[PDB]
Amino acid sequence: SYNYVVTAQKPTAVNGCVTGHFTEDLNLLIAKNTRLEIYVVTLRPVKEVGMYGKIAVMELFRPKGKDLLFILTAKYNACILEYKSIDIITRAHGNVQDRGIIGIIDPECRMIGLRLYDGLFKVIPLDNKELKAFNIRLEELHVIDVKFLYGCQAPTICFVYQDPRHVKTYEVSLREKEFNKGWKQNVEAEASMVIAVPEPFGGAIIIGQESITYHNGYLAIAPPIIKQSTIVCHNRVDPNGSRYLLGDMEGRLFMLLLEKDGTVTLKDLRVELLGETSIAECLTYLDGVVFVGSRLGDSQLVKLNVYVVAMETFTNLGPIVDMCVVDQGQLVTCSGAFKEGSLRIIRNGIGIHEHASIDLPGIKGLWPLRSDPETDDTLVLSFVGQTRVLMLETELMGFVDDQQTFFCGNVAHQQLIQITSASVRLVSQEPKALVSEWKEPQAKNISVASCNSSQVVVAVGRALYYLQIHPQELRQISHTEMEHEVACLDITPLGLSPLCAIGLWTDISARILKLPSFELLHKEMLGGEIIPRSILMTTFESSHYLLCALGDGALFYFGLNIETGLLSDKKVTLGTQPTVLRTFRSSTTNVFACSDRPTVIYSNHKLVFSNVNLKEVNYMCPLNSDGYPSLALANNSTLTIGTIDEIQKLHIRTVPLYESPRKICYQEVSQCFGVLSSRIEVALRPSASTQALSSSVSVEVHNLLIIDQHTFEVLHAHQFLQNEYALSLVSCKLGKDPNTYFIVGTAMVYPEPKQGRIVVFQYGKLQTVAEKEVKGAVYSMVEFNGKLLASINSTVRLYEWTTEKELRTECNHYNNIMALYLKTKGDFILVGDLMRSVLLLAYKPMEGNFEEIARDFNPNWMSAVEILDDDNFLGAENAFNLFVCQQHLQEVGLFHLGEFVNVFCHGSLVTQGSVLFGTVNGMIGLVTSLSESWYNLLLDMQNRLNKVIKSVGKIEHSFWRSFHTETEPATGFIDGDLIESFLDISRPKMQEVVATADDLIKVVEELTRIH
Repeated sequence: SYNYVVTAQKPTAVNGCVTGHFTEDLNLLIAKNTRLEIYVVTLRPVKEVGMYGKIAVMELFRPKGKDLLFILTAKYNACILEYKSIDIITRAHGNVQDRGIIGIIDPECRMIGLRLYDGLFKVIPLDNKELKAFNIRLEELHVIDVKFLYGCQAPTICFVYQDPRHVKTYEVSLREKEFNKGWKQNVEAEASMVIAVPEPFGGAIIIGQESITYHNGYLAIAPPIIKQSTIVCHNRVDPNGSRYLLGDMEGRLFMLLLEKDGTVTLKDLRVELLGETSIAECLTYLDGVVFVGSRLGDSQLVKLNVYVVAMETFTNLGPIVDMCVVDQGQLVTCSGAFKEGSLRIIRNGIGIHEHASIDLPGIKGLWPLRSDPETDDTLVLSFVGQTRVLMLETELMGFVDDQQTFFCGNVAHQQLIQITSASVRLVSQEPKALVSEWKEPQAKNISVASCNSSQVVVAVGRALYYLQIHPQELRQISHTEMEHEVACLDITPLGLSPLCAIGLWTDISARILKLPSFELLHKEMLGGEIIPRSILMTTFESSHYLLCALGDGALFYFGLNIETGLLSDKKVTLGTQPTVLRTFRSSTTNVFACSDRPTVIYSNHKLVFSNVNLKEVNYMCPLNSDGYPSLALANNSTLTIGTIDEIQKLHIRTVPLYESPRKICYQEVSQCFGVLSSRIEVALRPSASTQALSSSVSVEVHNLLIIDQHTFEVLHAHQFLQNEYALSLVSCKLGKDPNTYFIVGTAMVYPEPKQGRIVVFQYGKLQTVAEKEVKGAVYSMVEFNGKLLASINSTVRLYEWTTEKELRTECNHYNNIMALYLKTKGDFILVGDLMRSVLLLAYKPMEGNFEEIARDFNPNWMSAVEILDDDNFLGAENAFNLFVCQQHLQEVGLFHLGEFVNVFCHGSLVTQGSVLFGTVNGMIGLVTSLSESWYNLLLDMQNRLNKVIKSVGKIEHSFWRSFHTETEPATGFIDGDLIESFLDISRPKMQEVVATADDLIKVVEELTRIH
């Protein structure tokens, strides 16, 4: 195995959210598996980090003498973190494994408690910088939930447990490393949630189905409101504990209100229906704003009024239950569940919604303009030795038309400016006339020009002049003579700039000069013999950069200090043609990189680059007209005006189904998708399967949806039989038959299945062409050399399709526990078992039977399988690991991925081969192959990167990537994510890794192009 794995889409499902004071600031922290996102509540993003672990626990807490952050991963890495140029420093770390997960922190910060295993409670006393823990044995072996109580002299836990449900308390003594007698209580049969109520109340609230109880050493309520659905999350609104939000498995939002000598006791409890949200994994009141963190659908900000109003939606692709690639190249996912169910159509790059196109060749520059003293109404265009003005063709008074314009626009004191190769022209507004004209003393040609609203700097060979724009006056402030010819200039004020950026011929430097002086603050030799073509100073977020494009397509960029002029730190290649850089706004600042590979540059806290979906753009400008409210773009022959999609790497389109999609397959001849779905009927709401144009027949109700490939309209829905679950889908032709079918495999499911069907359909409507009753669940189906291969419990069967439109068994394979997965290549079949890993079959065409070629004898609970090639078989299993196999299958590659894979398919949104995969967390990845020689180089690089990069938990990358079920170093796999991070680290760290730095940049740049 020489395989390489990389993230195409980071995980999007929310697994945890908390509020606190981590960075006076109110923070939202969010866990998305391997990512921790940190926001300031205004949500202003501040920092995202990747951990080398799956986040299991995430708790903020303030010891005596800002909140610190405790994290635990699913591999039991424990750390205490501090936010401190942003750093997350590790205050304490250690591994707390013993030879789901619940983590809780005492309110007086005396200790951390962990429920990792039945029958043990692990305590980390809070200086143990190594986070040494001890175990206490708990006699109650099945703990449902546990919390630390608030009003207590000794640290006291309160928990629900199940035995042949009860609430008990214990004191946790650090002297005795043991429990003490804590009040106790039998409680509701489905009590599943403990809430420690703060002072003045103290005590605990217990959430069941149908029941809510408070205890402090009766009181209970049983509101009919809450029995219809299970409450899955709760959140404290007031510090008092007087109000709590609660969320259900249907997205209903409740408030729970506590009615309050000289103490305060609980008088009563009330529950009130607030409204509907996405199905919440977590809830955090911000301030009446609530963050709804979702696993099964999109997350949200909602407003609570004096009842719920959604402010913002955040894309969650998870769970990705199935997907396919269709043309080019686009990914269509079965996404989410229940009322959140959807299709997502995922495409690389940024699109342009073109609103006007004009036949105009030779455009050599482009400027927007306001002729009326707030919207642009004019577009000025440049040509070789010429200028033309467009109204939104016209003529502007004051402007020349028989010289080339180098810059023009709106300037200080209600004026316009035009700079040409001959002079700088200042033009009044009311009316329009030449009010000032600057020329070089000997009337030599202006060669390069830059301009803001107040300042002008122009070059004349090696000479620079700094002008200021005054009421009816171009005032020459200063000048100088550069050492080489000036190549490019910028004076973007980061509205008066104390700085000039320049690029020179001959020495190929980028310089930062002071204004008015022209003192050098910084020189950078850029290397080579190609000149800088564009140069630009820019603010992204609240950070300042120099950007500098060469004539060959290379782009250098640097952090920049306004006060110092210092350039620090990176190269990237964007096209082969010279890049022209232009700023535009879309909310935020962005730079358009005009070339044969057009590109937006944006900001992470790190410059990102995303392909614009045009063939070529030579020049562009932003355009806020009344008619085109936008961008203007110019190639060799057209002037385009349009809108641009959101600035982001993946464009995602959502088709809501309002029920659960399960399988998808494309049918090219029909120009449609077939999609299996199920809805819960009690029908709860309208959903895709109840809203089709046509429908046919013949708790969970399953359907086959026919969905238009262009509009994504539900054209037809076929309902299955009562108690019939649809499990497998194929679109194919069979035998000599020229027709293309949707074929479905089912299971009749009664309170494993012993009955099922295979149904052949043809698509305005869906006719049933053939059925075949079978003696089990039809878990998997795949077309196989014009025959139908099917898995039915522990049987793998091959059917032929006869002249009389029936399926007829040809052969069977029996040596499985449960054949869940099937992939095919040529005459070879890859079988994934429920518990016995992977099996390689061969159809023997001359004998009409199967032959087992090889088997992997390691038990593996499979989630998905793929054939990488004739001799290499990929597996994903239930403990988040990938493996590759080659009469024994040898396990030659092993990798801890950290995600649960539901689907693999061959394809690309743009090494040998390309398999994308979809995940429970909505992460999308890619697996590809390498030569021994690329592997060896990149393994070595991985090892060097690991020695140089600081990991946030102080977790070892080798540990994190170790194959682990109920452990072994990763082998034959490159962590592509680690590799790509080489482009983000500092210049000296890059040099530290390298013992050229720029030669590895070219290697990693090539690797980023595969997705």
